[PDB]
Amino acid sequence: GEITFDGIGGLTEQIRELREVIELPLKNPEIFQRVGIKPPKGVLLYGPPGTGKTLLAKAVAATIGANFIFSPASGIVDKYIGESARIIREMFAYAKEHEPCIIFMDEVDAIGGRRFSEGTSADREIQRTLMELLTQMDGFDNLGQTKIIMATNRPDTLDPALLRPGRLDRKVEIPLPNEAGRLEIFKIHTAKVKKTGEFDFEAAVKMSDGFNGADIRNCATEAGFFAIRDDRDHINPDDLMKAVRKVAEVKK
Amino acid sequence: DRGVSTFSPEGRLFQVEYSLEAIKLGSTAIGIATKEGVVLGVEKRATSPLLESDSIEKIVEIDRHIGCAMSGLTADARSMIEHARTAAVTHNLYYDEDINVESLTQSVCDLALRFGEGASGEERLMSRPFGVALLIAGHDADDGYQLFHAEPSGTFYRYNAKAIGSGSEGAQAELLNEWHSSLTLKEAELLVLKILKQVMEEKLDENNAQLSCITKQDGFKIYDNEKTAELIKELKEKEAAES
Amino acid sequence: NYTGWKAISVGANTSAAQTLLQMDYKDDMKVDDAIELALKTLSKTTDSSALT
Amino acid sequence: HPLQVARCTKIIKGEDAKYVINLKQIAKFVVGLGERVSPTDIEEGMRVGVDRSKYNIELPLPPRIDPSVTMMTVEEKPDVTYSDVGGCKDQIEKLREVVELPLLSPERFATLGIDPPKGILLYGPPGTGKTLCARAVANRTDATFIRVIGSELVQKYVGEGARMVRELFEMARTKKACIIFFDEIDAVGGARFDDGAGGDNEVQRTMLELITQLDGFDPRGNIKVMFATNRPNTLDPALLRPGRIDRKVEFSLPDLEGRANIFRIHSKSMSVERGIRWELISRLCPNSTGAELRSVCTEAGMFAIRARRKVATEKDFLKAVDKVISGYKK
Amino acid sequence: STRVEGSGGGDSEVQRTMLELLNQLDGFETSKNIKIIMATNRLDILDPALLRPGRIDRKIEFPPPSVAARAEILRIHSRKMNLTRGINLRKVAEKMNGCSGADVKGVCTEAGMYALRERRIHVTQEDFELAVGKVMNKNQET
Amino acid sequence: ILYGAPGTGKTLLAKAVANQTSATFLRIVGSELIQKYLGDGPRLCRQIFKVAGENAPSIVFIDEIDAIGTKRYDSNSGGEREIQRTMLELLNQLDGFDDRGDVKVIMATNKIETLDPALIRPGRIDRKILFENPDLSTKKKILGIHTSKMNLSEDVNLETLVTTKDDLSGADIQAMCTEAGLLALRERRMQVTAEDFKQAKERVMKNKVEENLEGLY
Amino acid sequence: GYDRALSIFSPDGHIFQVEYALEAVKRGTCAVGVKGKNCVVLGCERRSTLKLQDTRITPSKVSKIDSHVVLSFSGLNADSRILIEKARVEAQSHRLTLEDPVTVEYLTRYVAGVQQRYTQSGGVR
Amino acid sequence: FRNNYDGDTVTFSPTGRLFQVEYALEAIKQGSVTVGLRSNTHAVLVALKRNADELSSYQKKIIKCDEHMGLSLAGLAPDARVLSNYLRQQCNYSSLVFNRKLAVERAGHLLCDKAQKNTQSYGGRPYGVGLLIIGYDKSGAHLLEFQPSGNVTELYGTAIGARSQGAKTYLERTLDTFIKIDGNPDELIKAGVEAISQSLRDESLTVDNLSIAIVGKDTPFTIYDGEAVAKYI
Amino acid sequence: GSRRYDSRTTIFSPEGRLYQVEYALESISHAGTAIGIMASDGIVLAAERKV
Amino acid sequence: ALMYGPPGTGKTLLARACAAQTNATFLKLAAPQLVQMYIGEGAKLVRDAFALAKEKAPTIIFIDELDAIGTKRFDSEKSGDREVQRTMLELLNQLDGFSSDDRVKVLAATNRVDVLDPALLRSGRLDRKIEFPLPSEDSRAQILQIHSRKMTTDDDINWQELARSTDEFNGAQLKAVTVEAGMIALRNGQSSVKHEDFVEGISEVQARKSKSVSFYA
Repeated sequence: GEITFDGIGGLTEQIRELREVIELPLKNPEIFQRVGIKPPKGVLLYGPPGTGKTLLAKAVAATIGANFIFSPASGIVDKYIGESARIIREMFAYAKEHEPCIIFMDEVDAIGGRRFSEGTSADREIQRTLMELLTQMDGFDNLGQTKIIMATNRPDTLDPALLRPGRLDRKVEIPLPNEAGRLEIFKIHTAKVKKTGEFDFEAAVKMSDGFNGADIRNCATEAGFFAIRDDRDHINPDDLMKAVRKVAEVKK
Repeated sequence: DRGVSTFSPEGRLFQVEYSLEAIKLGSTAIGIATKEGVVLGVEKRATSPLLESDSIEKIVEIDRHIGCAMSGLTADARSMIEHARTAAVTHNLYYDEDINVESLTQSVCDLALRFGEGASGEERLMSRPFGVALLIAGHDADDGYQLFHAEPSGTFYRYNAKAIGSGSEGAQAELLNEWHSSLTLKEAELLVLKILKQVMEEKLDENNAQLSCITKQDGFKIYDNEKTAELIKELKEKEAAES
Repeated sequence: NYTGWKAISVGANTSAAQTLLQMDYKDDMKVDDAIELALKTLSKTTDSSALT
Repeated sequence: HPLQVARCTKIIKGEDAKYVINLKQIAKFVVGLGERVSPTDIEEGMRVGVDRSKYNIELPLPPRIDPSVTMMTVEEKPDVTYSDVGGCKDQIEKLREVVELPLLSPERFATLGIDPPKGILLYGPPGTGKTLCARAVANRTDATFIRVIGSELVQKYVGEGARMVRELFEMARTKKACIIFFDEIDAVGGARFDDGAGGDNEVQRTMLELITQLDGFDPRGNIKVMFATNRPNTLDPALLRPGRIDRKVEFSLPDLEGRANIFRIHSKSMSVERGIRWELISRLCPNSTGAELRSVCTEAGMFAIRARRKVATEKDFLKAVDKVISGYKK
Repeated sequence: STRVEGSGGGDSEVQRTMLELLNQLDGFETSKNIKIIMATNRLDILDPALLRPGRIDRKIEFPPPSVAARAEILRIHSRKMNLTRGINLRKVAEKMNGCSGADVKGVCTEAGMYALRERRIHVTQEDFELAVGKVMNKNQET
Repeated sequence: ILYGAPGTGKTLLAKAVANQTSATFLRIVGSELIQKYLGDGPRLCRQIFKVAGENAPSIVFIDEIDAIGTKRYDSNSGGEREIQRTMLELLNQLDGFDDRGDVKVIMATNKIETLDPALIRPGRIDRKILFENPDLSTKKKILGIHTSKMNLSEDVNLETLVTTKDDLSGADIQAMCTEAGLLALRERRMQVTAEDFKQAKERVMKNKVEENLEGLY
Repeated sequence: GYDRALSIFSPDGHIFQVEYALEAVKRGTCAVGVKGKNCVVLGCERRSTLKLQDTRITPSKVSKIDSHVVLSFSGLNADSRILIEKARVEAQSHRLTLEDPVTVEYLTRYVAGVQQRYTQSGGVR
Repeated sequence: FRNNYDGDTVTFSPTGRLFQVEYALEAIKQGSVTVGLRSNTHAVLVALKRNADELSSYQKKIIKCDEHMGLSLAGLAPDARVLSNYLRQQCNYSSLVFNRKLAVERAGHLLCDKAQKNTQSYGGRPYGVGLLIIGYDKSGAHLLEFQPSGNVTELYGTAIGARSQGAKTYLERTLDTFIKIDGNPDELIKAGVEAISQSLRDESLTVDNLSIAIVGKDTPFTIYDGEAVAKYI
Repeated sequence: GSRRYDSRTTIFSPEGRLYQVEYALESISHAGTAIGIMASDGIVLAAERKV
Repeated sequence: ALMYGPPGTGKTLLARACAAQTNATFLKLAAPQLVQMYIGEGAKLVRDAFALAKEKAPTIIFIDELDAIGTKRFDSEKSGDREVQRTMLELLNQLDGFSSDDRVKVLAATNRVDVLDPALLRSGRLDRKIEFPLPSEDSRAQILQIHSRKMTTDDDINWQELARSTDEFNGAQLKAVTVEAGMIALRNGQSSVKHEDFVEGISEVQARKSKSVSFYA
């Protein structure tokens, strides 16, 4: 993964409950076999992209040492016989060969979703794609060292078959962090950036409400424009305040 | 379709322009004003050999010294003709004297705008303005003989000649050269018909034309058909002897 | 639009009922002869085991 | 020597001694990396050459001289000067300012600082008066009119297409003080979603070649390029942008006065009475393109034989209008 | 039975192709006793020119079934079946409403399934009534 | 241009006239060229015109140009570029050919606002011939020919048959004759009554006139 | 609302509602009037293939407006009844105010005004 | 897009101009040009009467509305008529009731409200007409510019109708001369005929169908027509 | 706006009768039957009850 | 970086002007060419740009328009408009992968921006929002001053006047006007441009000046 799973910290609740669903059956399939319950099947990330959404998906894969495999859903839309069948199967086959692996399927409303009404207008290409996903999961085939992860802007948009257990058992939500949560994420973010002793973490956290990892990252870079401007090689309280107020202004 | 508040770029509603197009598809009406008379000719038009003459209106009396010629739809001019008679009658009751050509025209054209569910001290309630233009002629003691062109768009121009129709092109250009300050009433009628036969593609006759004039000698007089035929017959000789 | 008729049907199954009516019609029928007639026509437009 | 693909069927030696250019998708033979110095030769087989597209190999023996790489119709100092050009006044005035006056005085435009329009795009009913109007201005300045048919530029062979475009612009520079009239530009294609739909590769080669030649090194002061289009909204972005297309001209329909004149011009061939007036037919005629006026004229004669006379009266002209204009239903 | 709900351009384009052949045959060949059977029950998206003589020369209407007919179709099919004696087939048919020829075939195979479930080779009138009611529900769907 | 429905209007007049002029009748089905690959419509149009010039006198019949006859308003957003290309190649050859009596072109189509105003080309296509349902007299003639071929009763008249007709196509009259003979052959006999033709007429008319509208009010 | 754009000109100068009106007339029955010079004959079609109705419960083609004024129509039944009611009110009002048995032309002027009226101005079709 | 802010009188823009206001501003220009200039004791309107047909006869297009008031139009003539109609009525009601003679500012305000009520229903409409109103009251001389957009400014000088910018630039320059010249008509009138000739650039100037209108301390409302404009060309 | 949220369907079809009126007729043909018989010693009315 | 506000203000020229100055490769991708009716195609085009961007480095990937592909929906009806959604998404996914880098620059222009997301406010993506509001009067006189620099002049031009009379006019509109001002000067006999020529360019129609003697006699 691009980053480890304790360096994005201040998403910690979501870190915690992704870690025990995904990492543990991959590392230790044995505990789930021994109990006699199924290993987990599918996990869902929902919420706006870049709320630290992308972080959490990259980050679970790093710790396992899985390969993260990004699949564009539209490309799964070939207009030939069984090409569409072929592509899904091959990812599933490769997931078992190169195990452990995360097959990350981004957007499940270019190959799934609930459509216009699920009639025929060119909504059968979409229907063929979803049918394939549903048949492998429900059937004799299964997910064990292939984990599949769905991503969707809002979860209510997904077929209720996908909403059943035996497709997706784990459904994680990504909200706006806590003030405590913002605080932990900022200290991490500002740490790796070189700065003067006179920097005030305390001031920025107080000004920030409704900030995701991305919004903290903007405050560092915005300050940095003022810091080339003020003829320095390091970030200072003067650069920090201005930057924090501007990122606040542009948004709610 | 089209709103009663939806303009073109120039300030002008769709509906107003569109009326003005249908006007031009009517029948040809030509009026020439001098200071010896105003002569009005129209093509009456026979729509069949079994359509009776003088049952179709093209020369109407607003008052006994005041006429109008129409072009467009004939029913649409009826609401105007009604308003014009009423205006004339009322002014004479109140003031015991004649309405001026201008005054009369203004009164009809104020109520030809309208349309929509609007109001501002003017009652507007029409679905469309009228589809018809009329050439309103009269003589008044002060200004004598005058001719006015009424647009149903609430617009009014004072004129000394105007022609409208589908024959407008030939007739206005001919009218400019033919215009003079005074010339005899008999020469003028003969000359009007000459202009009409030119823009007309077919033989001109009295079963599709009616003439009319306005005199200070005896007020609004429709120059009737029998008398008009004898002039058309002279027309055939004078015209094939310039050729 | 309105018309007068000597036998007509309206609502569903106008064609079927009207066709039969024109055929059995008479002008020496009595109330009871009509009822019998009426009851036949109604039967032939309704498909059932029985009509109650 | 035409060759657009050149097998020599396993003449074998070897370093080298096969020296065969195949340009075909199946089999890509590249003899690249600059020079091979040869007196005459790639290899043998009646077919020393380097196809229509060259994988290096700097041109032994004539392979890209091919019999028709031109087929368009040039008319210097056109026949047309006034044909269907009546009541085209707004269109005609634009052509005068854009084309006529810089040709007439190149020095005045230079001194001012401005460029006359590099390109003109002409839309509206096409060839009904459009091509005619273009020929009328050209004749007046004595400027070669070059009429190129969009559809021909659609040859089904390799480059065959890039061949033709190139020689058309070479001709324009030689004969300069001249108009290149392109009827269709959607025959050789503009914007579409059908490049991924697996065929229109041949089309794409032509399109790109065209853009390159024009903007690249064609002088655009006297040499005018005129484009004609059937859908004004289907231009490719390269085509659209200023520096290539400036002036966008409307087709102008013959007006009442204009239609009467065109009526006189076309009846000079016909055998009809001259005592009638053209004007009369025009009042009954509603807004009609130059093509329709011509259609009235052939129809009055068919009417005339039907009514059993060998002259056409006014009355045949009136009937002939009634028939063509209802029939047309546009 | 081979429903597909016509088409405006997927089987109107194909019928045009068919229509040339039929035209060519009426000409020089003059070939008849070579037959095409079409059947369809919609023509508000199918072309009329097929129904014109040259291609389709006769247009015959299918009759609607009746209670009296449903009883016959049942009578033939049950003849292979082992029955319990005292049975009355007109009664079973009358209990049908709307039922087309394929539905009648369903009544025997379901009557028999009910008997099979109870491990009987003989089927009473009562099972047959219960079967028809099931068959009626099938026609009501979609 | 021949407008109407084929087999009864468009097809009959075009076959008939060619036979009269002793010219080669060429029917091409427009839609079928409607091939689904970019580029091959334009080849196919070329071959039509190539054959014509080689093998004149000819009547070129292009049936149903409304699949390749499109001309759209776009080529983006579900726009298909081939369809428009083919329509243009077709048009440019047609306008390239002009004759006084080597080629006359007959078209079939039922919309003209899918076609280019330069594929009409005013001064080429002057004529607009359209099928209607025939007059009483012409209907009399259509009946008269078809009954020649029958053996029939003498209670049958042309006159009686006309009065109950509301103006129909000639194809309905043909269809009526085949249906009628079939009730006569079913009754095992070769006499066709006035009643037989009347039953047959009513029946086809009924199958065609699936839409209905009260017009008397 | 419904006080506007029922009726407006095209830029082609056709009226929608009038153009679809003339079409109801062609579809409907047939009426003709031929004049002598000391008579007027009015002949009418009433067309029904269905024979299960009488003339004495199907409305007449010629309706009396007065004993010496008659009205014939072709078109919708519904609409024609509206027009007929005005013409009888106009006959009796004229007789009352001018004290002359009716002139037939004046009655045309009243029926024709109504017809103009709902076209020119909205709130009625 | 177009259809959002066109015909819809209830809508707004972040800018506050709808399509219906920009068309109205264009409509003013399509009437003939008329220029205004005033001192502090007189107010002048110089207006060109140019016929729009060959046969058409010249008629007044400056209309005296009261003894101490008038207007000239530029733009749409029906639109101009209704407003003039309401203003003549308004003039009377003030004179009978309150004996009040209107200042321009007051009328103006009234004028804005009238347009405003008709831009609050789809069945009414906005106008297409500008007006220059002159009047002389006891606060001196006045010239007002009325706009359909409801922007009313009382100015020393302006022009509306086609090709305004010729005259505006001249009028801003001769400003200082003209405003301090009091009790003398002839110079301000002459200067108005010069202004309007810079508006024209390619359109005729008529030496007997110009019409100049003046109001003031020593001038009750007179329109000089025909002959009587001669000595100011 | 809301001057274009008018259904405009109580205007004529080209078929010689209003849209809404023709469509409404269909609605009748999908509801209960009434039968009217006029006799020479009565009038008989029958109607079949819907549900 | 992200650019927004009306085109023809000189956005496209600034993109190139920045490219020339830094010594970057201008790669122009028109957003409606990427929008294929065929499966998955635009997505592939978006990826091919970025890859070549890295070999060709330093580079500005200039995407003229981002309003055609900006549409991505929020409903379940996304199925249909999948193609536009994937391309927008594809560019953000690839961009975010790195962040120590700036040897590919992405520049987007939007007619006006309509959506905003955390995706569209992150560093290494579109952090930067530069707005292009319509230019001022003072600004128009300088842009005008540039066009007439190429022109030859009589030094009778007054810039100030013309600039106050134009109303939210853009760089493109002004350029065309300078060419019309020169044509007028040709017509008058002049071979140089003065102020009046420009004033006359303003008088011809632009939706606020017009000439006629209509509705006036």
